[PDB]
Amino acid sequence: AGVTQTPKFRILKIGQSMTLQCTQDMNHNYMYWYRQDPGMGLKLIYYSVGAGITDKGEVPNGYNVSRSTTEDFPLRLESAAPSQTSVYFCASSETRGAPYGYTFGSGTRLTVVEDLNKVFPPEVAVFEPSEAEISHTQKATLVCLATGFYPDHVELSWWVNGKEVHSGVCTDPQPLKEQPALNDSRYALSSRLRVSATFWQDPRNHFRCQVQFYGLSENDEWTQDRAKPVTQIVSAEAWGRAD
Amino acid sequence: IQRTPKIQVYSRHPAENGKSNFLNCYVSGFHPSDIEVDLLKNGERIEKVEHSDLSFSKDWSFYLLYYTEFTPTEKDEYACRVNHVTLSQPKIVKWDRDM
Amino acid sequence: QEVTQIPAALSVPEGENLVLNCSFTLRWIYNLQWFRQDPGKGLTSLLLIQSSQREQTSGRLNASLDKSSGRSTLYIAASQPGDSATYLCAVNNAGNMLTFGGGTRLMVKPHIQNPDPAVYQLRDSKSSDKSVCLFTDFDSQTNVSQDSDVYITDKCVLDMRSMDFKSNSAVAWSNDFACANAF
Amino acid sequence: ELFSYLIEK
Amino acid sequence: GSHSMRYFFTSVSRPGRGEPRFIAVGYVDDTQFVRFDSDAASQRMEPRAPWIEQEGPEYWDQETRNVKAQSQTDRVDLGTLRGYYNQSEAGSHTIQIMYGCDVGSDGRFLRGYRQDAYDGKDYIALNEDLRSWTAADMAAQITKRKWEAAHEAEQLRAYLDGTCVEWLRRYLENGKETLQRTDPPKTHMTHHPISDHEATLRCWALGFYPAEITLTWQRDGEDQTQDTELVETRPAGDGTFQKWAAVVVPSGEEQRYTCHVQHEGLPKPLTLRWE
Repeated sequence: AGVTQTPKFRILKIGQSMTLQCTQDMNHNYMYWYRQDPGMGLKLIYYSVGAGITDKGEVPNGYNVSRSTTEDFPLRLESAAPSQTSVYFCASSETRGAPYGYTFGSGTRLTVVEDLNKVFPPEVAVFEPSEAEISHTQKATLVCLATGFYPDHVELSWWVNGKEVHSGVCTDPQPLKEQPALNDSRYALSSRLRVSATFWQDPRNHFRCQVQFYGLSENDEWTQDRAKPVTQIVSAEAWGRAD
Repeated sequence: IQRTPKIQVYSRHPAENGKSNFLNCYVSGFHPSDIEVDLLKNGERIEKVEHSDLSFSKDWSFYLLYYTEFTPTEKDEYACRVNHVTLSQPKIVKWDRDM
Repeated sequence: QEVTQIPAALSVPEGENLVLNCSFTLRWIYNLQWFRQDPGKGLTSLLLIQSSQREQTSGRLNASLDKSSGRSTLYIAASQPGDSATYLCAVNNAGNMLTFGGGTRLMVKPHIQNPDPAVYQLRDSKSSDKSVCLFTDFDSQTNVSQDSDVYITDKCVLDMRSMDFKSNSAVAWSNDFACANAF
Repeated sequence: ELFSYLIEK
Repeated sequence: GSHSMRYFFTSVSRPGRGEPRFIAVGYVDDTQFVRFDSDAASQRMEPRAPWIEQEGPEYWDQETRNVKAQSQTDRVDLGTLRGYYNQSEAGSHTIQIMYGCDVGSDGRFLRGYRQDAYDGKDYIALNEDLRSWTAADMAAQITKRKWEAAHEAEQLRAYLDGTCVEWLRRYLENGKETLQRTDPPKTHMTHHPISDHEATLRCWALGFYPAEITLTWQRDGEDQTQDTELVETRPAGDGTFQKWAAVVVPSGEEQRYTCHVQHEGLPKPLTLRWE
């Protein structure tokens, strides 16, 4: 079990309230909340040295905590601000010195948006290998392209004949901004699956690019024409051919 | 374990009548830490009284210095009143300049 | 009283030994910790050096501790593409508690023995309209950077569980633009 | 300055 | 003379009144220079001597973090020790901590020490060798094993003969005008007849610094240690100290008794006789 931290993700409109739960059954007196912005280290928000006390960390402003019990150290965001877009890590330890090291939760990705209208699922297309490539190298590179998604929280995987593959797979390190200048820019992500000419030039082989998108929940309100951009899987697929 | 407070009442400077001074009450050798200390002028509690931060001796017994501004005279009687769990009654020690 | 990691990014050809640097101004530290962080994922503890220890070793990972100079170095022997990740230095003391450096993004570039650079055009599986440009088979020394109407991706990172058809590639697309010039 | 290598009893 | 830096900590559980009382005080010799009080408004380490005022923001930020850390450690320890002794939640308990270092007149390390108490009794003490612990009971013996595993002794020793003596030297230099001065005692003698055939002879020492002093009564030359009333050296509140020693004396034999005064600030030891 260790440290259990919920929810794993959440999209939240500016000024809305959220509570991040954090629970441990190890009877640890010390519990900690950290935040981590892109390409930065963890920064301590709040800590508790036991039931009945909390104390401010490095970056406590805009946050609240409580510790009525040893088990739970919940973090509250009263009025969600743009600056609170971050990844949150709860942790615990038996002692301050923590000779076995802190026990960390899995993390909570919070995205704060001007409105839920800014949230879009990915559009997904698979591009078939070039005849020029096949005849030059005897190899066949499929390209998958996920476009127009926000936020930038997706998991792209290749599925060949119903089983996930990793050999020949090469994914962009991070999603690309369609409008770099804009703060609310929708994202694009590309991936390659490279196989033998043989494996492509065969109509029995099935290639699926699967993009997991982390979006709105079902208890979120929606009054726009387009589909509610809920957490979902969007897929595009191609079939090999010899003719 | 319980230890009875020792009480010394005295002035910051040698007493000269009509000259601004400080009345001290040094309370030492007491355990536990909870204590009530008042400085009296003619039997009446002096409101504005300051004290040092709680500390203790090698034997773990606590000591505090209580002090307040006072102008000694011939007739005015000054005293320190200490209450502690170890005492039967609040102990009143009278300021005796000639001691 | 804080923790620092310079450089912030390191690019290394695979098989080559490398070093990641940690400096801290924290006094009377309990321990120093090195974490691995994969993108979108949480923390994996690599090494935990106690105040009383000068170093810790785990396989190809070796980390030194000099409390006096306030420095730790993480040694990665015979580096593999699978080592590619963000490495966080963390130092624990009473006053500050577990304090984190900014991290070093390690890119371990795969060795390409037979470069064959080329730009191919791929058509969409459903529509005849949409096409993509693929730049592939270039050596790990050459790099790709990004007109707001044409989008060019970074050279991809290999799936760190790959065992076949490993080579560098970048993708370019737009809404009429030609692939020959795209890169 | 205070001692700071704090270990719980 | 030789000098000391000492920190004193008092933690008192307040059952049903929320957080325990926490009072930290730092001393150079008998002068209080820093204070933390849990019940105070600031929640900062605060200056209490003029010579500490010249320490910058980093000093006050660091000492605030570290005194808060000790507070938090004491909060946990009150709970744990309550467990060790199987005591109810309804009773008030006290942890007391004193540690410090002594240097000679040459500024070099003489000794370091730490003693911990529970309810006004020895709990655990650092030994003279600064390498091992003496546990008072089976409760403290559990604490000893934890402190051995954490290498508490080795870290405390490094502080005691490093940071402790280094910052003592700095304080002694910065506040030398008060800390390294010697004020000799102004002395006098009082006479209080208790009966028609007996009288108290009280020997006074006022306005002396530092606090170390020897007031000794002698009859004809013989030391009267067994028959001398000797109050505790008390603070005047102006930075100086006061002390007296008294002897009950048969009337008309006052001239026989003599008070000897030994103090660093004296050119020669004083010998006093009654009017």
